[PDB]
Amino acid sequence: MTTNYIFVTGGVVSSLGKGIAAASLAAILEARGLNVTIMKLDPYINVDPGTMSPIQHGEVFVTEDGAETDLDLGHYERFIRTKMSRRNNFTTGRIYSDVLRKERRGDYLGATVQVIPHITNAIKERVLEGGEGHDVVLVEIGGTVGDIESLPFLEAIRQMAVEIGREHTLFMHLTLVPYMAASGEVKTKPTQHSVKELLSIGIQPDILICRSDRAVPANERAKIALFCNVPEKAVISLKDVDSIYKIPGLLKSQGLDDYICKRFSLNCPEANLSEWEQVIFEEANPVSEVTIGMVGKYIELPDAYKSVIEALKHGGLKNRVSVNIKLIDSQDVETRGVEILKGLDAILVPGGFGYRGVEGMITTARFARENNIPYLGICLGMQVALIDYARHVANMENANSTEFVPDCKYPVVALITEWRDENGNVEVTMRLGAQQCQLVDDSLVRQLYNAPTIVERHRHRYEVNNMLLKQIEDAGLRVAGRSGDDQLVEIIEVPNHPWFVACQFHPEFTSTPRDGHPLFAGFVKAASEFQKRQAK
Amino acid sequence: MTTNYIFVTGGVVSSLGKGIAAASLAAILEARGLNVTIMKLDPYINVDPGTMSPIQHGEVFVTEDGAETDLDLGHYERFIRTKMSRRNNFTTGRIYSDVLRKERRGDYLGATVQVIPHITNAIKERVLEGGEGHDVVLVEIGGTVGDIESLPFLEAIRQMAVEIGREHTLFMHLTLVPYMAASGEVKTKPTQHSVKELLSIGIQPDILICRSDRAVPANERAKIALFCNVPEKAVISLKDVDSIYKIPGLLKSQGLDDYICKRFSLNCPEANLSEWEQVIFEEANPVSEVTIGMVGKYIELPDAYKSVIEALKHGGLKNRVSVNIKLIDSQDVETRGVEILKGLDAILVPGGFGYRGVEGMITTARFARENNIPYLGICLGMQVALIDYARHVANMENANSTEFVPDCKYPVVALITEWRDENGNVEVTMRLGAQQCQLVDDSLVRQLYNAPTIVERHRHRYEVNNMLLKQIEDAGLRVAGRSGDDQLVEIIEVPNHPWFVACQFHPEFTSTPRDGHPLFAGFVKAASEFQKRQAK
Amino acid sequence: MTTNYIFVTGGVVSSLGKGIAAASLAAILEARGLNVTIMKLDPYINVDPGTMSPIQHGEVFVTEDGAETDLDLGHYERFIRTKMSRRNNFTTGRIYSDVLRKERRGDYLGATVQVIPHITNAIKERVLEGGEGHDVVLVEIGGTVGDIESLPFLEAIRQMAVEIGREHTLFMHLTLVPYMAASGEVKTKPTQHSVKELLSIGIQPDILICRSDRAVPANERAKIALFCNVPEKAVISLKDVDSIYKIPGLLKSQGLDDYICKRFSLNCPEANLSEWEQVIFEEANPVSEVTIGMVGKYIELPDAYKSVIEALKHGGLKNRVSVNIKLIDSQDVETRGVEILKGLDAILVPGGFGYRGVEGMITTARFARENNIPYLGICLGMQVALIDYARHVANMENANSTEFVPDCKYPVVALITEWRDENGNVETMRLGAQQCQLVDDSLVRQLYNAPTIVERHRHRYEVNNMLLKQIEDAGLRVAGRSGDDQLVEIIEVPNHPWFVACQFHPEFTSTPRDGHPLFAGFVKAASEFQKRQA
Ligand SMILES: Nc1ccn([C@@H]2O[C@H](COP(=O)(O)OP(=O)(O)OP(=O)(O)O)[C@@H](O)[C@H]2O)c(=O)n1
Ligand SMILES: Nc1ccn([C@@H]2O[C@H](COP(=O)(O)OP(=O)(O)OP(=O)(O)O)[C@@H](O)[C@H]2O)c(=O)n1
Ligand SMILES: Nc1ccn([C@@H]2O[C@H](COP(=O)(O)OP(=O)(O)OP(=O)(O)O)[C@@H](O)[C@H]2O)c(=O)n1
Ligand SMILES: Nc1ncnc2c1ncn2[C@@H]1O[C@H](COP(=O)(O)OP(=O)(O)O)[C@@H](O)[C@H]1O
Ligand SMILES: Nc1ncnc2c1ncn2[C@@H]1O[C@H](COP(=O)(O)OP(=O)(O)O)[C@@H](O)[C@H]1O
Ligand SMILES: Nc1ncnc2c1ncn2[C@@H]1O[C@H](COP(=O)(O)OP(=O)(O)O)[C@@H](O)[C@H]1O
Ligand SMILES: [Mg+2]
Ligand SMILES: [Mg+2]
Ligand SMILES: [Mg+2]
Repeated sequence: MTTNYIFVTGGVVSSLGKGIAAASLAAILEARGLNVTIMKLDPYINVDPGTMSPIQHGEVFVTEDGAETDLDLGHYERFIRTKMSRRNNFTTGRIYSDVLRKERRGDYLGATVQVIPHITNAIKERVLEGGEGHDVVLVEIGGTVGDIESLPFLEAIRQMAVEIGREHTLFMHLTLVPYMAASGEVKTKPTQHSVKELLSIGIQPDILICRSDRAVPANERAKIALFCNVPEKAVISLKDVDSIYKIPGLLKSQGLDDYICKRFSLNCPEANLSEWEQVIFEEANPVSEVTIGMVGKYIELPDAYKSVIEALKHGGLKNRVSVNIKLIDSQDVETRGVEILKGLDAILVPGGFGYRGVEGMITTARFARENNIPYLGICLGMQVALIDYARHVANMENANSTEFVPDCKYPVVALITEWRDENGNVEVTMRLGAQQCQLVDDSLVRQLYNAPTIVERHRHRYEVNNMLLKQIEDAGLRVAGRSGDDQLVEIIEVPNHPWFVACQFHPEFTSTPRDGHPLFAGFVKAASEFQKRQAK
Repeated sequence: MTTNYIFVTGGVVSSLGKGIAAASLAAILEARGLNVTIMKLDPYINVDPGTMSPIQHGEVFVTEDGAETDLDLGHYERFIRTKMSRRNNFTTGRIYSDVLRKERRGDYLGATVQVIPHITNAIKERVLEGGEGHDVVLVEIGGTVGDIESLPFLEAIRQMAVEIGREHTLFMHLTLVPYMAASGEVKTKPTQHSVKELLSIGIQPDILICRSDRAVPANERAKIALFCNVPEKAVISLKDVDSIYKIPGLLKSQGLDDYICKRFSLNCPEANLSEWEQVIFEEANPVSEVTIGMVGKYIELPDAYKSVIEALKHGGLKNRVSVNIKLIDSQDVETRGVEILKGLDAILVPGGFGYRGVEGMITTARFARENNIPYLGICLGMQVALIDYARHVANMENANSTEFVPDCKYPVVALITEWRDENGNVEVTMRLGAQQCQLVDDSLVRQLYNAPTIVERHRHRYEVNNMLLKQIEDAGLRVAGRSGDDQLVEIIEVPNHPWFVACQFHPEFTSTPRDGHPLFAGFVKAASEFQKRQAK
Repeated sequence: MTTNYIFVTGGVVSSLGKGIAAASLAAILEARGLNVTIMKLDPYINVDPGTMSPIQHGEVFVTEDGAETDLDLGHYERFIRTKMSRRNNFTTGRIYSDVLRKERRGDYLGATVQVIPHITNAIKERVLEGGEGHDVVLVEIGGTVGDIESLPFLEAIRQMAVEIGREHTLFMHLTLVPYMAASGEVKTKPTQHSVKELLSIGIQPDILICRSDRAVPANERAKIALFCNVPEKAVISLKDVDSIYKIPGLLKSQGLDDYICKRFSLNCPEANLSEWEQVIFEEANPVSEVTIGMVGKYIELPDAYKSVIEALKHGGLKNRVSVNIKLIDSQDVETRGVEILKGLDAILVPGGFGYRGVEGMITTARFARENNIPYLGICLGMQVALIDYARHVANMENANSTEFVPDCKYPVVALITEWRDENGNVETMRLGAQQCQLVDDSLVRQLYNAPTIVERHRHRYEVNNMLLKQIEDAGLRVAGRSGDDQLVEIIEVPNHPWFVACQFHPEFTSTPRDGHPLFAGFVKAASEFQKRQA
């Protein structure tokens, strides 16, 4: 079978939704029984996102294979069943760095290494690699057409198009079609100027995804179609919707899939799209609603928690519950006190790094624990709990994590190597990607997950100090999950609490609108119950 | 004192002479008593030229400080007395690689590292660094305006201009002004289109260096001046000349220096320009002429030997001899035989790497030696000699260099570590940049250089096997120079030969038109003598 | 039969030779029995080219239908047998003028007239109007790609190509590939940037015509081919040649025609460049050489006299003679004297307008007639002759043309209305092709070998029929007449070696391939004289 590529670009502005539009398209092609995939090309120099601050570009998606990537990969996984790999994401940095080493060790044989073709070639290699055995590959070019940081990417793809030929390649360009309140009309001009931009680099768009407040009247669509030398049909309107789960539907509604299948000469049986409809439906027909407090540190940038939010959302879906997420900065907790934790049906403590707020978190766990509030802790969210418990239950006085106080008497949380006693006795690092995990019989999670073992994704160094374990266990805490090896503790639960769970891995990276996720589903049902009973 | 920058760019085509034009300008500013320097920015990805094949971009200039750089740095040194340092040359590669490590180790604090400003900033840093304590810095931007590989450089400099302000910055742009044989006229159009290119990136040229076959009539100059929004005076004609030594003169002739001093508000006393005139004069008034054979391997690309050629040229100057360089590929030597070495007044064997031709070279040395032909060998040129001698004089049968035959009985040439015997006995790497060297009493060179010690530049690994030395010495060869430490052999001479010298370092990197060079001068006088006596 | 279009564009610099390139390309397609045509679009405001001076843009070509056009049309006509009409040449000025006009008479219905589409449409209209009934049309866009001057033209064609489809549209782009002495290499960069310029405007060239002083190495070519996404076969090398007449050959030699034929799905029998071959052959093998003197005004712009020059060049092909053309300023005749006419095997006085050096010309005319030197005078050149004769022979003191001296007394030359005698007794501008009646015993009748002929005019001032009989009497021959008012078209001097002068511009009908009676004969004479004189 011949592979096909859909190059996705955006113009006018960034924050256009190129990531989502591609996933949506993928979803709709998935639905037509096609072997599909997506890949994101990042113009930034960071070798990988492993370095970026969540507040810069958002959260660090972690793939099964332990790669740290752009959040768009999440979008990818929540729209198509294909699993993302290191292969699905790459930055200029990565590109350059490879080329540099190659060169540095002489793979170019004293040749002058240039942007064209050396660099372009490298880009192309990676794209094909990502394509590798798929009917359709969606290649998201990050950035805005017309800036310079993406020139190579573009040149690269332009080349590919020429080589592969247009029978297996398409140019899908997202553009902004602003609404002029005064004139009372939408403007194509921007689209015009942008398209000219593409042309000017040898690229002629095949399809135009017109973003805007509202729909893009046939009138203007025609206008566009005409000046872009694009078939009217190829001009799609992509207005702002109240739920991205609808996006797939609009595309289809406009026979994008078709257009796509025809251009590529593929056999695409008619689809149902029932799964998306169902999601939408569940979404719109809630029974109860609740408020969930998400207490963290990077809350200034919600995208810093993309996946988690979504996961909560899916939770609601699976339970016909409407979730209202109250974003809470730990600072303010230690600052203004628990008072703020008033009015919550459940609480979530996500991962992070710092100490910046840790305290607040802890306090919070404590609060949720003491006040029997359904609580869910992830990564940092788990430690904070261990801590709260050890401190105020095991009476480990000033329990902590070597990450924040390398010399605590009780380093309940610490790297393996650091592992010591309250005395000082010893024993005779970065966990990334998918990891098997054995669930404990008689544990909530064993129930929820409904299986002895599961697989979740990791992104952390600090572990639960096995040395101080038995002690805490003895205090009451319960180990619900472990990881083979040094049987490292992965999940813990508070025994006789309505719903109190905490884990190392990032369940969120595994949840989806379509199939939800056990923990969140449970977390969610729990929160409802709470609210219901808070007046039962 | 405030530093000033002259940004040099070229348009239309490459091979415009931007390197030379800058040196020429520098020379003329030097001459007006200004503290000046030049720097070259290379758009290529190679971290440094240390990797490039001479045939790709030409020879690898080596600075005092042992850096491997663009040949333009040579041009630089042959026009101004300032010495070049690693600081005077840099590539995108170097730029990127620095940024990558910085980032890789987190100097950006989880920030998204971008082209703008991260990369630009890095470029700027380096430029200032190069500027550091100089009245005037000429910054040569490599490549052609309008390609993408130099966008960052340009953006970078544009920024600098804005920051520094136009009281301390200028844009000098070289352009092509083609001659239309049919129309019988020169065309500015190209210049027009190029300038538009600059503008389009925020840059407005301050001066225009118009290249062409002939001079650029005032008519067109005016035309240009007018549409480029450039003072007529700022429009210079830079025709093709029979000797680059004249270039400086034209610039001056057009009061470029002045223009420059005024724009920068500098105190520039009137100059003489006598040194350049003198050079030109010597050049034009030769007494004898000779033919010098340059037998090597990379001869397909003359630029592969820039410096050497020049050095020979300077030799001629200092001796009022006209040198005719017969370029000779070793291959053809071993192939067609010595026959070809017929009709030479002297012979030069430059450096290189391979084995590709080595044999030929050797044969050649032999030839020159046997036939009493003034011979000069550099780097590879030296080994080849050692070899010839050891083989055909010391009777070391198949003497060689571990670089070409790691298991010879007699590895006369070898890395220190490799050093062994003809038996196999032992003893109980890259030399770069300026190195002191002690001359041997009673040696030609001691005479020529007129000093006990000198300083030459190195670029090699393989050394003369001290183990097999005494043997060869005994055979007749003479060590004329050594390098302290392992008193490594640097120069050798054949005792009772008209003029037979060979050395490790690259004298060429130290010669100039203005002050010539001893060895070459001698080499040269010798060749004359030969020719004169070949009919005396 | 679906009309096909070849858009001819040029980059890097102006003066690339698009006109010729296009003409040569047509020549070939014609040679494949193709119904071809060519048109030229000028980014200029001058409505009519008939206004601009020759020192400006060269000669004003005149078509059959009387249109005053850009010289390129001359090229066209000398490469293809198709005939040009006004519909084959247009300026921006014409377009706007039409639109404006068409606008003012409410044709637009209070609509806003815009560059796009209004202007662009206007253009497309003309383009099609001009490609009416041809399988192949060659549209040459004037100006350099990248200049604002021609965007509308460029946009118009882009549109067409689109509407029409690639199965009948091609983009042939002329480019400059300079040679760098130092480097010793030809440069493709400019081409690169040039193509970018095109792409920037929505056009992607189909063929590349590489202009250079030397041929373009495959190596470089291949490069280009790549970066421009054109088949190597589509990248033509078109070096500087010693004679444009080889162009066709070059082109075919490279298979361009085949490319076109295939691209257009046209049946094209193998080409026949026999005639082009002949021309080249003749050109290269002269058996004799002469030096012909062209005495006129605007000689500071050879292009001002294009068609004439060629015609000469062509008379030589026919006679296998090498023509040495000596450009001479009539003024210098007035000034320096008849000395300059010293050493010429024949004299040619071209037309023109303005009193400037008319007198120098008269002297020249005399000289030739008096010294028995073959003479050919066109338009002004004819008058000058009449004048000469009238005076120097008919003793018509200070004879002249009311174009320079209205109180003549002897206005042997003047508008028809103006006709009047010496005593004072009595009783617009001609353009295009017109029948001419040849006088029976006239030499000109002989050369032409026919009672009537057709030639093109571009003038106002006419032979004063009033003073005719007089001069006619002094012994002057009236070789050709118009029609009705039997106006004098040609006059021959009695028993001079070869003395001919005419009103119309024969040069507009000469051709390398078919030559021209007058010129041929003229040149023939030049020789005989040259010969005799020795
Ligand atoms: N490359 C182009 C394209 C169009 N136009 C001009 O664009 C004008 C129409 O644009 P405008 O009225 O501003 O609106 P639209 O192009 O329809 O776009 P919109 O309403 O979406 O802003 C026309 O007169 C046309 O001459 C132009 O000058 N250059
Ligand atoms: N940005 C520009 C600049 C100039 N022109 C047009 O350029 C023409 C003149 O150019 P040309 O005759 O080709 O030669 P020059 O510009 O003088 O340049 P050169 O002779 O060096 O090629 C003018 O009609 C002017 O309208 C244009 O269309 N767009
Ligand atoms: N649009 C482009 C095309 C190429 N390059 C760069 O172009 C350089 C090569 O150009 P150069 O050596 O100057 O000559 P060519 O383009 O090969 O052609 P010519 O020598 O005929 O001018 C490479 O570094 C490549 O990265 C660029 O920056 N932008
Ligand atoms: N059609 C839409 N309606 C509403 N919100 C949208 C739509 N498309 C995208 N979004 C939102 O806009 C932002 C851009 O999404 P993304 O696809 O990641 O943009 P980018 O183009 O930068 O990749 C996200 O916050 C996403 O939730
Ligand atoms: N004015 C000139 N006359 C003759 N040769 C020149 C002139 N300027 C430059 N050259 C030659 O042209 C080439 C370009 O020189 P250089 O300055 O290195 O070009 P670039 O613009 O690529 O840096 C060299 O071979 C040099 O010898
Ligand atoms: N291959 C060629 N060799 C020599 N002269 C040429 C060639 N092609 C064109 N020319 C000449 O160059 C000039 C350019 O004229 P023209 O063809 O009108 O160029 P343009 O129309 O592109 O301005 C003319 O004098 C023409 O005769
Ligand atoms: Mg995205
Ligand atoms: Mg340079
Ligand atoms: Mg033309």
